[PDB]
Amino acid sequence: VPDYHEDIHTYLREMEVKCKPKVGYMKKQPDITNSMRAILVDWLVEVGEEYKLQNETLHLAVNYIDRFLSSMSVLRGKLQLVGTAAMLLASKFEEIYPPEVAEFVYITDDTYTKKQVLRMEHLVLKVLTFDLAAPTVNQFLTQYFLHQQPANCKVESLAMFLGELSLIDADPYLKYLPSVIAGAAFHLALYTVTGQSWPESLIRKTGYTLESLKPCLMDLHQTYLKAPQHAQQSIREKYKNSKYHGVSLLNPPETLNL
Amino acid sequence: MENFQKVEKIGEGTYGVVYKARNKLTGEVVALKKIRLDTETEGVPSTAIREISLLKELNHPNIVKLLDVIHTENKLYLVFEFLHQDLKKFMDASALTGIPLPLIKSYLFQLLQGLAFCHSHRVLHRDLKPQNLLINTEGAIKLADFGLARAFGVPVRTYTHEVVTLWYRAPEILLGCKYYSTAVDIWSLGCIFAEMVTRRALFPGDSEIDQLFRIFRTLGTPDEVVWPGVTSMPDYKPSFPKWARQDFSKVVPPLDEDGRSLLSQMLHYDPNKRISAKAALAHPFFQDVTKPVPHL
Ligand SMILES: N=C1NC(=O)/C(=C/c2ccc(-c3ccc(S(N)(=O)=O)cc3)o2)S1
Repeated sequence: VPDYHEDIHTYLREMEVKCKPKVGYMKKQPDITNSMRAILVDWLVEVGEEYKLQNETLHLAVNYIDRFLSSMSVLRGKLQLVGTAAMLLASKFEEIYPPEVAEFVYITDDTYTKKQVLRMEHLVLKVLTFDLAAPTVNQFLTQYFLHQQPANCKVESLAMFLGELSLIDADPYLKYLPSVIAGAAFHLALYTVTGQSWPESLIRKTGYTLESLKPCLMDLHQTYLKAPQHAQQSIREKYKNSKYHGVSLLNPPETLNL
Repeated sequence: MENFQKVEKIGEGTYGVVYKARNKLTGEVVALKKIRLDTETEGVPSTAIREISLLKELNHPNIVKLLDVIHTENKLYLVFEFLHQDLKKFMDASALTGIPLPLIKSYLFQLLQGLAFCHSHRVLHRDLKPQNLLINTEGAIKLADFGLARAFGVPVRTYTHEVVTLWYRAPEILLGCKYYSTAVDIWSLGCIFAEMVTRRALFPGDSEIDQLFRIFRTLGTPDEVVWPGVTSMPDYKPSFPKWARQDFSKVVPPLDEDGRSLLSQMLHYDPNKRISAKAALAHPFFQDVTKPVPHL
């Protein structure tokens, strides 16, 4: 257990409320839709894999995207561009070796120029007023993992998987804070694998009871059952690899019993 | 950008020129980092992404205040509160007498509080050195220059290795460990603590291996007893000379028993054993801390 564990956690709980995109933002977007965002995020996953980027970078990117689209109108042809400068800024923030700009131009298949991605980078910054240290479902997941009796790796990868699905569907997940989704992803993983529930220690740590996580569990369970029928499959394919213990192949439980 | 009359170059930073300037309209004195963009290669450096975005979170009286970011077409300017001078220039100007002990105690207390806030807000500074510590006329000291900082995770994972200025770099980085966290900042502060007491840098090496030997020669060459796992670190060599640990009252003579105790805790080879910023504030060396004004 690290020196500032409790402290950092309290602080992320303060920050997750400030780093929020407005929930019904897609309703006021004249041209783009949730399913488009879903295509985008899926793509960003493909990109993280190809360039062996941290999952945390993916999460940071999605947060920037949802905050940027919360206040800027974007037309469909420009959607990829926003995502590309999001991903590039997430990389610069979070990675040791971000890929270079030329590598981000390359995976847009040359839809956009270098000159553009750099201008979009500038704008994204301007719009989020340089606020990039956002808490993610991922940060809380790792933080939660330390309260594990004992460390099940399958539970870990599965929670990571479930949390990553949450990125793809703005409806309903934008309704929830990262900590809550994390809580949900964790209990759902734990159960599925070992039958155990969201432990006493976390209830003390997060203040969250199974009962307060229930609405998010209800939705996350659905997503998990419908996962192989879903239009976007990049995450399912990613979590098939041995690196992730093939967790995306495990059968969801039929009922959650709560 | 036109409300400012630049007065002079004051500093260099790791990533851009710093000026003293004044607001023509409010009269306010400020410091201006110029970060050079030049447009078409890599855009805005990760360096600045980190610095601005962390500094916005880190509002605390022992951390420099960022007032504004002027985000032009060609350049980025970070506008900071102006502080009179750096600890470095203050130390050079105090070489013959030395800084009064109560002032050292205060500077250390204040710095430790700045660092505690950083670490509790998941930030490693990674460049704590005397020309990055800023002092005003009313007895305050503030951590500055977050160009090399980053947000760390719980647990940590591998970060960048090319980290911290040589004289202040912790042994776990020198020896090539996979993982380092907050302890790297404490080590640096330890060296700084010692520097304020002796007027000389504690471990002033000129290369990675020279730095290692300067640490060994003072603190004793580390072994499994003192630091479990040293001998199997990537850049450890069994052929490292085996010097004995020197007695603290020789290393840092002016210190009392409390100062030595605290110093020895900051300079522990084992990052896991090294004292935290928060725990350090509880140290009995601070039971009588005041706020002296510097003899400028
Ligand atoms: N590397 C840096 N990062 C900052 O935020 C900086 C801001 C800042 C404020 C005041 C100063 C400052 C730096 C050096 C002096 S000096 N050379 O001692 O007269 C006097 C003032 O730097 S410098």
